[PDB]
This record gives sequence, C-alpha cells and structure tokens, in this order.
Amino acid sequence: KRDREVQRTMLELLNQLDGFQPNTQVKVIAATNRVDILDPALLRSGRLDRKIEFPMPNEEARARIM
Amino acid sequence: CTKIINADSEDPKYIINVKQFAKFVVDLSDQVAPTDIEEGMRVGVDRN
Amino acid sequence: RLLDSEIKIMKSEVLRVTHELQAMKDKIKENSEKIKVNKTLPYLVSNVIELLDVDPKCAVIKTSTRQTYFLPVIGLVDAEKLKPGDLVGVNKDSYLILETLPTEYDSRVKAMEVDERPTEQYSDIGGLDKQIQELVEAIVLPMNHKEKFENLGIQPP
Amino acid sequence: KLLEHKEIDGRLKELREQLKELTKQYEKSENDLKALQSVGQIVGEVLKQLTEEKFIVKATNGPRYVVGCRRQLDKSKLKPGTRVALDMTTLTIMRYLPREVDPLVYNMSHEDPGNVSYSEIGGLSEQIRELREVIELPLTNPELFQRVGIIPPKGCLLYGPPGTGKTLLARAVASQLDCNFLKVVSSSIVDKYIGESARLIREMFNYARDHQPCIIFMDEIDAIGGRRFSEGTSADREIQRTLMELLNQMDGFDTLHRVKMIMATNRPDTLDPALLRPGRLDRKIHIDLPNEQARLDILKIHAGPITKHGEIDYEAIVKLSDGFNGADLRNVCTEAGMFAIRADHDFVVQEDFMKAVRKVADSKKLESKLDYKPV
Ligand SMILES: Nc1ncnc2c1ncn2[C@@H]1O[C@H](COP(=O)(O)OP(=O)(O)OP(=O)(O)O)[C@@H](O)[C@H]1O
Ligand SMILES: [Mg+2]
Repeated sequence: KRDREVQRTMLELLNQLDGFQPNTQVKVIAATNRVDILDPALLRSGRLDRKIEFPMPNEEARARIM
Repeated sequence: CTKIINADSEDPKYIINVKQFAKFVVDLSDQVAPTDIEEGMRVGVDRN
Repeated sequence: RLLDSEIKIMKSEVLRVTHELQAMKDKIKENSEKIKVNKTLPYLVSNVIELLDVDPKCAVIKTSTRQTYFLPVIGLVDAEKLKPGDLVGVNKDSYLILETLPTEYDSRVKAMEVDERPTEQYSDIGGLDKQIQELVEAIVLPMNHKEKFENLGIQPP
Repeated sequence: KLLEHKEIDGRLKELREQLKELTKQYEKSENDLKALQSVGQIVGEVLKQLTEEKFIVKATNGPRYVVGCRRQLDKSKLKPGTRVALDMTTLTIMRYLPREVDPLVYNMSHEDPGNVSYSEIGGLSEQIRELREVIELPLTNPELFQRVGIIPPKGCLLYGPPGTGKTLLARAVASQLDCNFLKVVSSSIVDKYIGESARLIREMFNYARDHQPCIIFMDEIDAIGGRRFSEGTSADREIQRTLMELLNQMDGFDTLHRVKMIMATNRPDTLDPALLRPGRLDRKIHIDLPNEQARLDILKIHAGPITKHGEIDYEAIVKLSDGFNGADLRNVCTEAGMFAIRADHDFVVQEDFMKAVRKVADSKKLESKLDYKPV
C-alpha cells in the first residue's frame, strides 16, 4: 500500500498497466496471497478487470485433487 | 554478451558490454563455435 | 523493303547498352566490396538523439562510452529509419553510423521471458472449473478470436 | 510486321529500365561512400567569450576547451550556453545547433494518447470546463486577461480516488488541443545516475520554454512530490533534490511564460506543501466519484458501441452501482459483453448488464475505498 522506491516502481507499474494507447495486445496476470496489502489503486477495475478468488478446495474438489 | 543478431546466420554478430568500459558489436574468433555462445554468457574478449 | 533495314540499329544498341550495364555493374561491385571491407566489426553501439535538419541528414549521437557526437552525415543507414533513443552501431573512430540494431532491454527482462513452456494441462487443476474458465475466457479468447469482442464491440478485459 | 520492331523495342526499354535501376544502385553506393569519408564532430556548450577569436566550450561531459570559431559562423549566434559542434582534431567550432538534447523529452512529447473528445468523458462538466479556463484560454487568447488584469495561473492539480478519469481527462486535453504537450510518468523521470533527474526536469522545462505554448502533464506526481524527509538514503537526497529543482523551475524568478502545467495524483495528501502552495497549483481540481446522474452519463458513454439487443435500463444499473468509480462502469460494460460471450450470443441484453453489475459489486468489496483524503 501507499521506502518510496518500491512506491515509485509500483506507480510505474500502474502507469504501464493503464498506458497511453492502453495495453495494445498485452494481457497481464497477477497472483497474490494477501489482497489487503495491495489496496488503493492496483485493484482498480481498469488495471485489473477480473478478480478471481481461489477458495479452499471443496470436498468433491479435494477428491478430484487426490 | 547480449541479443545475438543472427541476421544472416553466417556471421551472426554479437553485442557485448565491457562493463565500466563500453558496448560493442563484435564477432567470434574462429576457434569458438556460435553454438558455444548464448545470450549474456559473461564472455571475455580480446583487447584489440 | 521494311523490317529489314532497322535490323542493324535495334540489336547493336542492345549489345552496346548491355556492355555499358556490365561496366556499370563492375563499378557497383567495386564500390560494394570496398564498403563491405570498410564495415569493420567493432561498432561501439550508441543511442541516437535529435535528427537536426541540414543547413549550409544530421544526427547527434550519445556513445556507449559516455560521449556525445554530431554527424554531418548519418552514414550507411536511411535517416527516417532512425528514431531518437534508438540504438545504432557506429564507426569506432569516425563515429559514422553503419548499422541498425534491435533495442535490447535488460538482462533481467530477457531472463523474464518463458522459453521452457511448461506442460500443465487444465485437467491437472481440479475443482476450479469456474476459476479456470474465468481466466481462460479472460485471457485466451482475445489471443485466439479477437472477433467475438469486435463483433460485440466491447474492449476485452 | 510488328514482331521484330516492337519486340526488340520492348527489349531495349527493359534494358533501359534495368540500367536505371543499376544506376540507382550506383548512386546509392557512391553517395554513401562519399558520406563514409566524413568524420563526426564532438558536441559541447559555449561558455563565456574572451575575444572574437577565442571562445570557451565545455565539451558536454568532457573537459572545458579553449577553442576558436572557424570562419563563417555568425559570432552573434554563439551566445553563452548555446550548443555547438567541434572538430575532433582542432576543436574549432564549425556549427551552432538547435538548443540541447535528451530524446527522453522527445518521447514524453510524442506520446500518443489517442482521440478522446471531451464528450467521451462523462459526468465531469464542471471540472472539464474549469480546466479549459487554466489550460486553453490563456494560451489561445492571452490578450483577454490583459484587460482583465489578472495574470493566468500556470499550474493546477487533479486529485481524486482511483478510477474517476484524471488521466483520461489529461488524454482528452492532449488529443483535442493544438499545442505542444508533455506527458510524464513521475517514476521514469527518476534515474539512478547522480543528479540526472533534476537535470531531466530542467531539460524538459527548457524544451517547453523553447516550444511555447507548451503543456506539461505529470501523472502520479506523488512519486516525487512526497513530503521532504529530514533524513534518508541517496533515494531521499536525490528525490528531494529533484523536487526542489522542479520547484525552482515553476515557483518563481523565471515566471513561466506559456508553460501551463497539469499534474494528477491519487494521494494528494503526501504531496509536499511547497507544491500544494497556490502560487504553483492555483486551481486544485477535485475529481469526485461520479454522481448517479454522472454514473448514468458515463454508462451511456461506455455502453454505446455495444451491439445491444432489446431495451436497456441504465437507471437500474445506476441504482445498484453505488459508490462505483468511473472506471468501474467500463468494467460493467466489459463484463456484460463477457456474459453475452458466455451465452455464445452475438448480442447483449439487460440481464447480462445486471449480472455484470452484481459481479463487479462483489469485486468492489475488495478495493477497500479507505478514509481517503484530499490535498
Ligand atoms: N468520467 C468518465 N467518463 C468516461 N470514462 C471514464 C470516466 N471516468 C473514468 N473513465 C474510464 O476509466 C478510466 C479512467 O482512468 P484513467 O486511466 O484516466 O486514470 P485514473 O483512474 O483517474 O487515475 P490514474 O491513472 O492517475 O491512476 C478509463 O479507462 C476511462 O474509460
Ligand atoms: Mg493516472
């Protein structure tokens, strides 16, 4: 969330993600275990259109896993 | 080393970075095969 | 009568122009060979700066050896092929540009790309069919189709 | 009897074409060979002038060389600070050049934002109208304020939560206005070489001054605009150095002529009070979350191109769209289209939009819109 060096790199990251002439044909996938640290603008709908929640495996899901 | 050109694949040309000194486009000595060089590779070069 | 008189000129002109073409080709061969042997292969890569207009084909160069140079003539590369900030290989002594080069980005970024191409199939992922379908339709469909979106008109995620 | 005549005439014409092509090859060869024998020239910036034949040049990042003008250069043009080229042999000046360097500024100018009309933004009429009063009217019609008497503000800042259209508004301004426009990512103007970022700020301001009228846009200004640390690493040192450089550039003693400036930030609080001082950033523009009417407007904007099927009730979507930032509604349209894709349909209906709204409202719980502060 918003040591200013990591902040500046992160800001460069969101500006690359948004982008003048946005995104051309470049798709981005991100994986985290702790959303609460991400917060202010990285989770913005523009930069990350889809938030996909991974729950603990279901019982039938666990059976398929094994 | 960096980004083998390989435009004509005969003498593929090699860009190197003599760190603290300069960057260059160079070839290989005839002793070392191109298959012996990958990207980066920390390669040593002659002085001339 | 006719068609029998012009025969001398129409072929003699062709043969003489062919000989002229042969000599002209020889001159081109000599020039090309001298230029090629002139193309030494250290090139001291350098970044391109503003292409200032000519005034009585001018480029300003920042070298990899942290020096700036002005070129009255670019060299063996076309002017508009250059884009300030571009990377060119120049003469190690006269600093004339004789190359066009791929940009190169960084060692980290080149190590960043995937060449192994791992081999996990969606079948090995279990119990996430909602999530797998979500990610697949979010990413792969713009990669493959790109016509469903334009037909609907939406900007793909 | 056309066979021999016309066939051999065509042969001669074809051979003439091959000759002109080959002579074009030779012209290229001789021209580049003549260009080959030339040599480059060192570049450096003429300092104080001693006599009409003695000059002082700092050869860029090299030393300071006493040199003399060649023969033809108008000595008047060789002003203290102008950029000249020197022979690498005798070091004599032989041509003054356009002022300075740095293709970084070139990229930050030739950035292409795309065509974005003000109509493509929705629900910001007051702010959009406000910006044109400080960004467009002064440079288009300066003579107006002469009679008003009030001097024009030079910089003004856009602040608001993520996803309300700040960068979009900047893109629109860049696209529609006919003037020189600089686009800044506040991160990339921060380089590791000692004292290079302040130099870059200086050169970009110089480029703006030389190319008047000019617009500077600094997105995420909080990257360097942060409050000045009392102590820190080289990071704090050089970042505050660059901040004070930018300050001297815009604050005063230089009284920027046509250097109207725009910046945006998601965190206006962290900005140093020196920036937020009115003399630099006179018109602070708050770009709030879109209102329900504004939400309907932007929804109409982004749902427009969609090949809908049947009626669309934007009002219900607005009703369920509580607290959505502007970017969210674009995500709403995208998700409705994606639901239509899932149904394999070639059209989108109201229920697709409704499902999209529910889906992004669920995601809305993730982006914790904190106790957010203005400047
Ligand atoms: N009022 C609006 N009208 C139209 N589209 C809007 C509006 N507000 C937001 N949007 C949409 O949301 C995005 C606007 O976000 P933009 O990239 O301009 O920056 P931001 O979210 O304001 O902040 P930053 O880029 O500084 O993090 C665009 O994709 C645009 O289509
Ligand atoms: Mg922005």
